[PDB]
Amino acid sequence: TTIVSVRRNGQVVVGGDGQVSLGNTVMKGNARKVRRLYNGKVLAGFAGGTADAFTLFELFERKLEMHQGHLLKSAVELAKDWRTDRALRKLEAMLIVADEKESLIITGIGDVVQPEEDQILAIGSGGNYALSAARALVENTELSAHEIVEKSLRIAGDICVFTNTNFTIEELP
Amino acid sequence: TTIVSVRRNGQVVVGGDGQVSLGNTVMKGNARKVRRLYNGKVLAGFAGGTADAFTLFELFERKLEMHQGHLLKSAVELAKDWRTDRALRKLEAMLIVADEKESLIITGIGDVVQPEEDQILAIGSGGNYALSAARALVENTELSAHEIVEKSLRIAGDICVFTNTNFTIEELP
Amino acid sequence: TTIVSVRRNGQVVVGGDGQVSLGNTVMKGNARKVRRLYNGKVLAGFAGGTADAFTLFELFERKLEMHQGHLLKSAVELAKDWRTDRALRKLEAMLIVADEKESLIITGIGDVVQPEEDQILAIGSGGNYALSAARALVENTELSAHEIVEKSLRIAGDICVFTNTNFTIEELP
Amino acid sequence: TTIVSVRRNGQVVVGGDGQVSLGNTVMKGNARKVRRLYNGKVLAGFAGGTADAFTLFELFERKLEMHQGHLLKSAVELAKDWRTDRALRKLEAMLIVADEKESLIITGIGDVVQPEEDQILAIGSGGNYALSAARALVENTELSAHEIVEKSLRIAGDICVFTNTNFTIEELP
Amino acid sequence: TTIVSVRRNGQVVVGGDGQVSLGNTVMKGNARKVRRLYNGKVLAGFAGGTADAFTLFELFERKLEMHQGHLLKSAVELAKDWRTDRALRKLEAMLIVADEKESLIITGIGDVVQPEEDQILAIGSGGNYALSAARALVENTELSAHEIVEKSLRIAGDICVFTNTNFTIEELP
Amino acid sequence: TTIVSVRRNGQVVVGGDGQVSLGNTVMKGNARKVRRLYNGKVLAGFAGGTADAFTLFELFERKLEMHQGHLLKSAVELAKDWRTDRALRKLEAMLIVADEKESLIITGIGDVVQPEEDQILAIGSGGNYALSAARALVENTELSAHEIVEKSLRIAGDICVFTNTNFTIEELP
Amino acid sequence: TTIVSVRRNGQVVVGGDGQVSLGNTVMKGNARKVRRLYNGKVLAGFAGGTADAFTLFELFERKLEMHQGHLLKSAVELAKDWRTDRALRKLEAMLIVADEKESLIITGIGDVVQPEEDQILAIGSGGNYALSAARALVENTELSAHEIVEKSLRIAGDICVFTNTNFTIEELP
Amino acid sequence: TTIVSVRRNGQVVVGGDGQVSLGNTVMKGNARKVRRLYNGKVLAGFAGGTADAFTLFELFERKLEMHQGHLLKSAVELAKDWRTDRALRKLEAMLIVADEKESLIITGIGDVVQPEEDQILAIGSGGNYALSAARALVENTELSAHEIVEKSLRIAGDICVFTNTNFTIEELP
Amino acid sequence: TTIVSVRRNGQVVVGGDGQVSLGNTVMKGNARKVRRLYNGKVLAGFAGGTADAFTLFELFERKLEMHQGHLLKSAVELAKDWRTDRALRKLEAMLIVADEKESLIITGIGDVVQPEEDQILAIGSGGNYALSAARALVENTELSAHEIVEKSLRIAGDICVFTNTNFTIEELP
Amino acid sequence: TTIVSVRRNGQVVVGGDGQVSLGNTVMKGNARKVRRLYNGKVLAGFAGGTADAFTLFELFERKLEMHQGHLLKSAVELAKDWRTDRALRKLEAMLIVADEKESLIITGIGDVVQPEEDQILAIGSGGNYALSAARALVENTELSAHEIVEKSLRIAGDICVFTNTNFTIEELP
Amino acid sequence: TTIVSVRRNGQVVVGGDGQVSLGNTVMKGNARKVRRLYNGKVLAGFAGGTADAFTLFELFERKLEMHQGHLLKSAVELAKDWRTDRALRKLEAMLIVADEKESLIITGIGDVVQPEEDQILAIGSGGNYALSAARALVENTELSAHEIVEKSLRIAGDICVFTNTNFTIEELP
Ligand code: NA
Ligand code: NA
Ligand code: NA
Ligand code: NA
Ligand code: NA
Ligand code: NA
Ligand code: NA
Ligand code: NA
Ligand code: NA
Ligand code: NA
Ligand code: NA
Repeated sequence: TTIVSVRRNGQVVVGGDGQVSLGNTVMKGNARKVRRLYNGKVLAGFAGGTADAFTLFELFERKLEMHQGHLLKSAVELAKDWRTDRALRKLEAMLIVADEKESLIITGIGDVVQPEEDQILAIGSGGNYALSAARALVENTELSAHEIVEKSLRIAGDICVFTNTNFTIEELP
Repeated sequence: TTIVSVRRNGQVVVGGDGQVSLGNTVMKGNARKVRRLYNGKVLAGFAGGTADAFTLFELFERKLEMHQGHLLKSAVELAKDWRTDRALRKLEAMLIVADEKESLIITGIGDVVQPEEDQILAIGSGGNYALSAARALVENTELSAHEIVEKSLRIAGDICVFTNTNFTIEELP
Repeated sequence: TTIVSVRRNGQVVVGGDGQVSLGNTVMKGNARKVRRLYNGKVLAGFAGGTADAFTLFELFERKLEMHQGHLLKSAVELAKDWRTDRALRKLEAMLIVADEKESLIITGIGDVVQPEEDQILAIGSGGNYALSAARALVENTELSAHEIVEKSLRIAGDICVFTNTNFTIEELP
Repeated sequence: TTIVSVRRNGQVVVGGDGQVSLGNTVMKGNARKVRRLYNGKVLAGFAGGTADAFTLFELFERKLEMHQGHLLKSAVELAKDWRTDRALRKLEAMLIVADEKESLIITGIGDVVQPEEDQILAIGSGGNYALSAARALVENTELSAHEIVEKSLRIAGDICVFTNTNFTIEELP
Repeated sequence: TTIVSVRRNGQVVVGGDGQVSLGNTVMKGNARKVRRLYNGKVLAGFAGGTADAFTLFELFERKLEMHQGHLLKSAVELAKDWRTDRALRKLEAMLIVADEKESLIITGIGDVVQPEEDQILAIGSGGNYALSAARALVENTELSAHEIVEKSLRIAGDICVFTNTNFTIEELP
Repeated sequence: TTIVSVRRNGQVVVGGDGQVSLGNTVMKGNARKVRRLYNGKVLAGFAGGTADAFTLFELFERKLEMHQGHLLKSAVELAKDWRTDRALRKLEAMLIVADEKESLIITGIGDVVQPEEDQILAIGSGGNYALSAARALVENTELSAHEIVEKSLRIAGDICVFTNTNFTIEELP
Repeated sequence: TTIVSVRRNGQVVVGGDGQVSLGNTVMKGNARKVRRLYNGKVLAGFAGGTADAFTLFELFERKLEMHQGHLLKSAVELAKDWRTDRALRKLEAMLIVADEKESLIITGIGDVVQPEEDQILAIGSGGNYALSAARALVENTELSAHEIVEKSLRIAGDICVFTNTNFTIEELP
Repeated sequence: TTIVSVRRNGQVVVGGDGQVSLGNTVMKGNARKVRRLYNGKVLAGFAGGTADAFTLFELFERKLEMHQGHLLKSAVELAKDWRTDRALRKLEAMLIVADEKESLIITGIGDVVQPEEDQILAIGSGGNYALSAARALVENTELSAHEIVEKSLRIAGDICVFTNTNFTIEELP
Repeated sequence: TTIVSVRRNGQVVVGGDGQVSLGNTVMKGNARKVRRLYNGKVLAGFAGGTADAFTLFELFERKLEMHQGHLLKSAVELAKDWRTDRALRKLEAMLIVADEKESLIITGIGDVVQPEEDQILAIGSGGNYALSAARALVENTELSAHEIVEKSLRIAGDICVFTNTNFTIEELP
Repeated sequence: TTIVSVRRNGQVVVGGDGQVSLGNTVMKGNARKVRRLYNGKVLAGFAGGTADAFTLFELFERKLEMHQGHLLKSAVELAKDWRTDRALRKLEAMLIVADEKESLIITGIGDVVQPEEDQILAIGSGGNYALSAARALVENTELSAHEIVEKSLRIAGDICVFTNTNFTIEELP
Repeated sequence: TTIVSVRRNGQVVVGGDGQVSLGNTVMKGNARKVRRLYNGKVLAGFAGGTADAFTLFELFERKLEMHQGHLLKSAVELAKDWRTDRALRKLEAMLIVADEKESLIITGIGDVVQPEEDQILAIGSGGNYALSAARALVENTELSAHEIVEKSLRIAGDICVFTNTNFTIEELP
């Protein structure tokens, strides 16, 4: 799987591939791994099971609601529940969330993580390939966030055997 | 084991082989791996032990009962429990469930998988062989869902040493 | 890797994908895994390294040359050498060879395998997926050997993470 | 694989299944693993590659020729060459040979082996299942050697996942 | 280690980082992993032991001398010896070689890999990060082969813990 | 990771690098591995998973609250729970804690370690490089605890591939 | 670690080294591994973690308190608990306890070991080296228990890489 | 083992510990691992067997003689022989050599290695501990090369269980 | 350890060696592994820890008391408690008990076991060596039970490295 | 397998059972594991593969022919070749040889073992049971070498699951 | 095995036990592991197989013969051959050699080890136990080299389960 997010010129984009694998074979090629949350104001991508994601996103939504849409505070609270609840600790998904203010990665083992000056984030087995391509593109071209995410996902999909080239890409605003 | 499901022209079929193996030998060759649940309105196939299957199908029916028969919602709820409950986590299996509206694969690893547009799902050691055959038949013939399931199970049985050719096939309506 | 061969109505076809993988990443996606040998009269496909393939195909041509172009005899002779020569024993690969008379799988483990009556052979990690599809197509359609090979390779490519969809297909005559 | 031989009432029979496996999948279901050698006077079954068998049987034929058809002496000489020649030691096949006088098993690691009062011999992963059935049949029924071999192969094929039910059976005289 | 090679508009460049690690520690940071061979007409880089690579570089030159300096033929011949020689099989490394005509990866597992149409090759633990960045830059900028190699090496170095940012870059002509 | 603590002339400092690695790649470079606990009266640093460490930091505060803020007693109590609790035994980490009176390493293997007379403690993959540099500086210079921690962390970072040079340094008072 | 005890002419001594190791490096070189318990009337040495030791010695004192200071009875009772309690079973250590009447080794594997007639006991990775030296000294010199313990610990320290030469030695009376 | 070399203010020093270990025990504590070669003009330290060292040093001496005392050229030739001769490849020692001009590390697998601006080199299991201490000392004190080597060896000996504190130190001039 | 029991001519004897081992070394050479229970009327030998034995024998005594000295009934009840109590299941000792009526082996995993016509029983790593010698002696000599046990223990001690020749032998009456 | 040899009062006997097992099943029960070599002047028995043993028996005869029939010298020479030859090192077996003068065990691990004063040797999985019984009988009865071998083999057969009770016993003269 | 050598007041002694073990059982208890070489002027003890010992001692004598009886030179020469010769590299053993001038340990890993100033050397599984005892006796008694060797071997034999108490001791002059 490869999920990558790029923020450039007032726009933030989260995009992911569509491959669901079991061992060395493909169970599904058109999975949608990026969704819109909080009435469309938050983009969320996930590497992991759909049931794990449903659980984590519903919980994140509850947090956003109680924290007046504050992404970082909601994310910190989510990570706290994630590592403290015995049921939630069983969830191994990895998440990327982004709103008009900031982008973050959240995982059960690593808590919350913010980007570097780059404003590029990536997760999944193919994450570092998309990251390498995105950094090259951000630093050497004037491409929009959307173009960079699409191009980076393609490059990662052509290298990682667990990432395909059927993408779901969401952009804000 | 091979369980395969195809939905075509208003009919959905779930079929499976009958081989139960211990190591490299056959303990039983006429196991029934597909059953009808929820007053006969839901087809369910499983790759795993019979006692494990009983536990999981009983719980799935309880979900169906409390979630107004909605398959996807019940499947996700079952997956969350399976993924997090200490007892259920010990159950190693894969399930395929289908009703008049849709078909799903339920796993114990936090995933619920929907089919590609061809509406074909398969699980078990020989699942990908039946899947390959079913996709070829759906995309290149006008055979019925039932006929495709029967032919795909046979092709899988002749290839996978853990799948035999004694089938149990259920159809809805 | 996936190599598949089908013989139908006087035509024999051998086709393969183009993916070369190292671990879980792609080193090359346009490898040509099928070549014509013996003055264009023999089709050969291989699952293994390119240098290994060169050595084995060169030896197979020498066998063809000294055994009056008889495919089965040359194949058995190649297999005996491959099975017993210290240098050749180090070569890990599977080969499919076909001429106007017959098709064979040659292995380095002392076996030469002839097809079932459907005249279909397949090797490689995704071989059984193409085999399943090819058998379904041969037994249920009137598609040409070429069309079956193309469709089977595609089905295998969409399932096996080590097989892609960039094909090389050779036909005889 | 299962090869079994039974001698009863002046008749000797050698029969084998037809499954060729690679890992947990079937490469071929109609292999003929029993052949007639020495102008029909010797029945020979083998568990192993066809190239290994071709090699071993050609060598055995040469021995029979020089030993005036004496099975035991030819077998002893074959086993000697088998464990002394570095090329032959690479051959892992297992053989059963029978003529009108005696039946024998020959392997590269175990040399020559003669039956017990039973006059039943079996080799292959399913060998002991056929042996168990054959002993039960010889000791408790008046069935002919041919009937016992056919029935025993079936019983072994239904238990061993590497043995199928497509048999080749040869009888003397 | 990260070695990356790019060929663009008549210029062929091979670059590598300079980190040598023992276990999870840095032993040296200024290693020269790219060398000029064959009277300065060939560029070669390596991932793996220095002694091992030097041994292979010498043998490759001998192959070039033997085969009229033809890169592909010499690479296949080196790959064959590497695959079978008792001592060379003990050598752990991957190589990239390039001349004015072509570029290749040589492995010790029977493979000689040509690049895709982008004409880029990369090897080493950080190889795929440099590969991702290089493909992004070749496909979306007009940067020179040299610039792309330096930028891709830097991107790989900021991701792979075994790749640093002290490069040796060689070009032809 | 490298965490090092030095106590010299009334000043107690705990510093750590900021690299978080996934496999052999850098996931983040600005992690905060040293935190102020117990109303800012305790400094704590960790080597291992972030979620794991956060869970242990919370439990340590509860021990401090329970045992009147006595560091050693609270550390021994945390070590005992860590050693026996089903869930805590799954937590992989090593901790350094320090207050105005003493400094300690807490492990999950039943050990609470006090420093030697030099009053230095270090943990993490690069811990012993920082320990070596710190002892050299404490024994041969008049540098402050803060300066020694920064210099030792830098020396560790230039040697350990999992330790970078972006530090978080905390001091008491 | 090396702990050794010798009883001679009305004196019993327990001594140990000070090395605490993690893998192949030293975390602490001045650990005190021998303490006085039960109002100073019992000597106790341990090979294991300090927190584990605290738990076990605290329990041993409770046993002493309820069993009228009888060492053997208290030791057996401690061993039964250590062997069967879920929490205690997680504690990996070896203990030596001695009073004015006798000396014992207590283990977590259901054993309490009394010394041979020479009244010498030793535990730890270097225990058998101190044991060898102590037996030689007791059987061939008139040295005091204290002198023998000191010399034996030194001999063990010079041989075992996990035992150092910084001793803690306690004597009774 | 720990061998470290420091060059400062016109002086070069090579020093080593004296521990020879077999598994986790010490076979010898006073080994001399630093010798003077080339009539005293070259200092040479080694981590490895004495017979390996005798072999390598005699060969190095021959080289120095033929190269008019040129250290780098002699070292390069030594490394070439080392990786090309089947007998020499069996030698696993690691060497450090230093004369009035330069210092170098030489190993059978890494060929020749020159220092960084530091002019500090170290080898052996304890090498990086001495290196860390030496770098701290060179950068923050005015200590002579001899004092730094003595102090660094001590620090490494107190951390590494395979390095002791019985040193042999040689200085030029 | 070796414990053996022989009953002959109205006498029953239980004898054991005295070696207590930890890994490949001896912790004690004069252990008494055979005791008299039930006021001398029952002989009991044990292979295992002394604390485990103390526990099991005290429990057995309680049983004998309530079952009016009936050995088999007491043994059956002991084995029942042993496999049903979570604390007792942790005890891995093996026992042999004998009174004037019968001899039995009792273990936590095998419950109760009675001898064959032999009236010889043995347990411990050296058990089968003593058993082999005892059977030879019972069947071919007129030696008393005591002589046979002494001789058999010696033979086992000379073969098994975990059994020594310092025996404790008890006889009834 | 169990092979045992006894020399008593001028008679030298070597006996063995006849079971050949494949995995945990009996393949044959009448194997001949003791043979007469060197013009019937030497008795030899083997534990291990039949082909392997036959190869070693032939080579041993060649050593006898080379060294004037001296058993010890020939055994040491066979042991040396067995220990170093590429092909012989692959042979898994243990041998017992005996002539009118002496008896020896030959291994492939550089050992040639002479018996103790009882003049008994035994090898194979059941070797030590036969050894125990044989020593008991030699030391406590006046039975002949032949009788002791038969009785010891039977005792071993009733204990070792890989040893049966169909013996081949050879004697000299 | 335990071999120990002590040199005191003009006498040098080498002594060893007699146990030869296979796994956890004794194959022989009276092996002679110490022999006199070079016209009785050299004492040699070995831990390893008897055939391996013969090969190595024969070669050592050839070295002695061509190097004018110089022990150290001959030992180093033997070690170089042992370390590099394909045949000798297969010999797993440790040797102790001693003459009227000095004592040495020779290994197959390129090392020749001289004793500490106490002139004591020991090899074998129980070597460090005899070493500990010998050092205690040499430093604290006036016992002769012979007496120390005898007492140290006994102490080692009572501790190491692979060393027995049947000694062979040789003295020079
Ligand atoms: Na992909
Ligand atoms: Na099947
Ligand atoms: Na694919
Ligand atoms: Na079957
Ligand atoms: Na890096
Ligand atoms: Na670093
Ligand atoms: Na030590
Ligand atoms: Na040390
Ligand atoms: Na013993
Ligand atoms: Na048996
Ligand atoms: Na012993």
